[PDB]
Amino acid sequence: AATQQEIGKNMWDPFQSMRAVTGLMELTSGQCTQLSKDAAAILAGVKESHDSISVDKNYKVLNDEVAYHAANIDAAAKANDLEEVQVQFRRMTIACRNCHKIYKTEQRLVP
Amino acid sequence: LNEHTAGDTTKSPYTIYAGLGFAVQESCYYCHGNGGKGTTEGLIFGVPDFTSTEFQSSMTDKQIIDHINKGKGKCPSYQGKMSPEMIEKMAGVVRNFAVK
Ligand code: HEC
Ligand code: HEC
Ligand SMILES: [K+]
Repeated sequence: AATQQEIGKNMWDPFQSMRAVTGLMELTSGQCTQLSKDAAAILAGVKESHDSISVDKNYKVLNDEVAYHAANIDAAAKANDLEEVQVQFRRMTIACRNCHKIYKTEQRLVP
Repeated sequence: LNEHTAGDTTKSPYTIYAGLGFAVQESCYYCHGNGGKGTTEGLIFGVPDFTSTEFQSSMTDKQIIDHINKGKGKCPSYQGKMSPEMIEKMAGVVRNFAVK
C-alpha cells in the first residue's frame, strides 16, 4: 500500500541515474547493465501506481505511456543503441511530466 | 468515441492537454488540471468538475467534440489548433476523468 508520493521518491534515483548516462557516447557494459536495472525500476514503479492506486482511466493511461518509453529504453539498451535510449528518455521525461502537470498542477515537481 | 491506446508521448493527447505547442493560458491543464477537478485559476474562470457524474451527464460525446472545436467563454476554441482525430482523443480524455 505505497502512496503515489512514495513511488515517485523511489523512482527519482533510477531516473537520475538514467539521466546521467543518456548524455554520453559511452557503452560501459556495467553502464548498459545499470541502465536496464534503472528502466526496470521505473517499470515497476508505474505498474505499482497503475495497479494499486485507483484514480481514473486517464491516470492509468498516463502510467502506461511512461511504461511504453521505459520498456523502449530497456530494449534500446539491450540492443546497444544509445541514440534510441536518448530519444526514448526525453520522451519518457515528457510522459512523467504529463501526469505531474495534469494531477499536481500547482505543485512544482521534478523532472 | 475512438479509444486512445497508450503509446508514444509525441502522439499522445496528454502531451497536448499538458500544453505542448500552446501558451500556458491556452493549455487545458492550466484550467482543468488537478485531475480534471479544476485549478485555482480554472475555478476562478468557472470550470466544471470533469470527475463529477453530474457534469458528465450534462454532455453527449458529440457535444464535447463540438465544444472543444468551438470554445465557450474563457474556454478557448481549438478547431484548427489540433487535428479532428486529436480532438476526439481529447474528448475521451475529458470522459476518462470520471471513469473509475
Ligand atoms: C501519474 C500516473 C504519474 C506518473 C506517470 C508519474 N508520476 Fe510522479 N507523481 C505523481 C503524483 C500525483 C505525485 C505527487 C505525490 C504527492 O506528494 O501527492 C508525484 C510525485 C513525484 C515525485 C516527488 C516525490 C516527493 O519527494 O515528494 C517525484 C520525484 C516523481 N513523482 C517522479 C516521477 C518520475 C521520474 C516519473 C516518470 C518516470 C513519474 N513521477 C511519473 C504522479 C505521477
Ligand atoms: C482557461 C483559460 C481554460 C482552458 C485553457 C481550457 N478550458 Fe475548458 N473550460 C473553461 C471554462 C471557464 C469552462 C466553462 C465554460 C462555460 O461557460 O460553460 C470550460 C468548459 C469546458 C468543457 C465543458 C463544456 C461546457 O459545459 O461548457 C469542456 C469539455 C472543456 N472545457 C474542455 C477543454 C479542453 C479539451 C481544453 C484543452 C484543449 C480546455 N477545456 C482548456 C476553461 C478553460
Ligand atoms: K493500462
